[PDB]
Amino acid sequence: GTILIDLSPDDKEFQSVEEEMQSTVREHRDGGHAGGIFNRYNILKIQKVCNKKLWERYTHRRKEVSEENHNHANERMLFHGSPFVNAIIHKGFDERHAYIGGMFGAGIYFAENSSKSNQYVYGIGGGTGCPVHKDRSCYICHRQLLFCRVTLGKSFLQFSMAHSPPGHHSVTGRPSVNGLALAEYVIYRGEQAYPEYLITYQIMRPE
Ligand SMILES: Nc1cccc2c1CC=NC2=O
Ligand SMILES: [Zn+2]
Repeated sequence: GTILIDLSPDDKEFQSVEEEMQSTVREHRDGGHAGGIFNRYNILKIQKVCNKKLWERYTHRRKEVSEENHNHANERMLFHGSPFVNAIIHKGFDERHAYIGGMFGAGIYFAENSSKSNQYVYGIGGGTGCPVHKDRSCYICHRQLLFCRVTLGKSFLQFSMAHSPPGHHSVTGRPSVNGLALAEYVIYRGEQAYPEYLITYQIMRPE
């Protein structure tokens, strides 16, 4: 049931999605080991992901969360990187997209920094890098991220599939050492995210 609509680079929506991609690149403590060395991306395509069943699954859970949290879904747009982008856009998020070994337990992880999600496109820790050249810093091969609508509801704040902490709908990983890092977020039900944009890109070699 999924269809992908290409956005024009002239479309304000393409432009606002690209700006969130580009403006949330940071340097990483691994010096580029997992995700490569880059300060910016070459955006090749941005597609809107349209699936009625999946959307209605999302908005149903969103209303449940909202009614449990004084009519506040606490909805964010966040990045997700994974080698299973194609399963996600067609069948939705579920337990098979959980990061079992993540620092907040087995849940589905999202990032405010696009460059954080970029580290997971080829696997945990970047895996063995691109399938073609086995390079985690490949500047040639096309990568994909999701920019997703995520319902956080009442989020458990951690300074730093399973269930959410009692009385909470998600976990927030607040950075407490690296002053430049943005937050990461974990949900424990696939229905609390909808994969709204598929972004196809390359990382760009710094000059
Ligand atoms: N662990 C973590 C933190 C933030 C974002 C992501 C992840 C994992 C996979 N994909 C992600 O996009
Ligand atoms: Zn490659």
